[PDB]
Amino acid sequence: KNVVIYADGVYDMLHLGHMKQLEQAKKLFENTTLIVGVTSDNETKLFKGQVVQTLEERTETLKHIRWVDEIISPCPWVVTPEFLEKYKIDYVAHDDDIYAWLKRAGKFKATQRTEGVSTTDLIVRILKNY
Amino acid sequence: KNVVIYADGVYDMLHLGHMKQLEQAKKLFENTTLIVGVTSDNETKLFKGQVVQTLEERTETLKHIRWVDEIISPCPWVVTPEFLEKYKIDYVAHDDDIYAWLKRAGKFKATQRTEGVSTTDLIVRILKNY
Repeated sequence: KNVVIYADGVYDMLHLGHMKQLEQAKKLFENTTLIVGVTSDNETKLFKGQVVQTLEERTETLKHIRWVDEIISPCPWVVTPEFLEKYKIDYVAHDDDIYAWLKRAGKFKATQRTEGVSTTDLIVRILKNY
Repeated sequence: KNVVIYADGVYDMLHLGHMKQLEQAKKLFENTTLIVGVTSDNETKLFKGQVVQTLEERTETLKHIRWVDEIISPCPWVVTPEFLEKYKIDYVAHDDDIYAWLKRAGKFKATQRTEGVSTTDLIVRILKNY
């Protein structure tokens, strides 16, 4: 009955958007274990771009989030089938094609982003009144 | 055996410092209920100063924090003895004299702030590399 959900990401400057996505992942089934994977500094810079917080800082914030049950930090940049077997993962949860193989296998669960809620946008809210 | 802990605050732009204080409050005894009080917009502006996020925004983030069991939002600006009886609160947890009456009653629990971890300081980290 317990379903293992894997949600990976950078989780830089964690904000309400991240938190709601993690809540969604956690609640995909009645009884879950939500494993969160946190990408390495080098790979994030190489493949995505600038990261503000270090891996250690990004991982630390996630320890305080209600929905997070387990953490893999650093996690691999690319999810593989071998990874799913290694950690006994039933579904990968991510915003929604690098995930076509997961959809084909029945192992992809879409989660949604929330706009306008990022730490970034809140400094813009301050500077807009300044 | 269950102990009711009350931690009030503004919780503006919630950061790791807030989260660690909430963790400390939650862990003051073996079995607790941690009630978090969130100050109103008007009273925060009147008595403390500028607030970036609205009461609704500040309350919403706290729903995602592992350590938070119950929320009073808005909460009163000043804790009273009548408040402690109303909500069956055993201890007030706060950074550490408006709290001398709580210490005299045996109902004050100190929690510690963490410096350099605020959302504020992370934008300064970006702008410092710019």
